[PDB]
Amino acid sequence: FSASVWVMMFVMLLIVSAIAVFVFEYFSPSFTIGKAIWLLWGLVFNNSTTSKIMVSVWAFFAVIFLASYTANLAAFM
Amino acid sequence: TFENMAGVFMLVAGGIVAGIFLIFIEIAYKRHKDAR
Repeated sequence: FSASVWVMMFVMLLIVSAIAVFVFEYFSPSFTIGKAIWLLWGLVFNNSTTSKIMVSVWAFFAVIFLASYTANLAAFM
Repeated sequence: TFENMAGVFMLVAGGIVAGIFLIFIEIAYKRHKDAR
């Protein structure tokens, strides 16, 4: 139904989350270890200062991925 | 899988990374100007 290769997107998500955490840590000049992961996983999915707003542009990719996933799940049956 | 959804993802990924690279320096310069 989705991720036919099963090895590309599932590691792309991990690496993009890792680089997001890295840049969030680099933006120090709230908690990088705990809050960044929670906000990343609560922003892409419905279930759940200045630096967060400027990096909130990832919501475009989030909504695109959600729409693609739901369309694939509805059209592959 | 194929080029279709790889490209449709890489276009927006490049856009997002370029925006991240530009906005960081832009806001850094804005903060430096504000706190000159």
